[PDB]
Amino acid sequence: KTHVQLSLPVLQVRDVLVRGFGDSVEEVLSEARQHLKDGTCGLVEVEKGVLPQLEQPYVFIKRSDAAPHGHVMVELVAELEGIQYGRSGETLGVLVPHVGEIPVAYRKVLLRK
Repeated sequence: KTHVQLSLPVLQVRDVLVRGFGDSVEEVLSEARQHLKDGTCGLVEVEKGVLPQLEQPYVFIKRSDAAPHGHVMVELVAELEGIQYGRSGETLGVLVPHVGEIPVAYRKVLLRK
């Protein structure tokens, strides 16, 4: 399937134990896609002071369309030193590994895979 329905645990930035997916744009996009497939991916909602508490490169989920079965269609865009790899809509948040942190909410997304 080109798209997969996922329910992503929303994590508080200060709870996150593993603050990024790796060391290159290509690795973080690779690792994010693997964690999304394996159900081991969390979502941090971006506000003032969040991103500097996480590790670059960042992986964003961005709205790709204007929401089947409640699931917002999203795609992945990476960012390193202010350059983004991908073009898409509004940021829904930054992806991080999920290793058992208690979420505050769930974000239903349809991921272009």
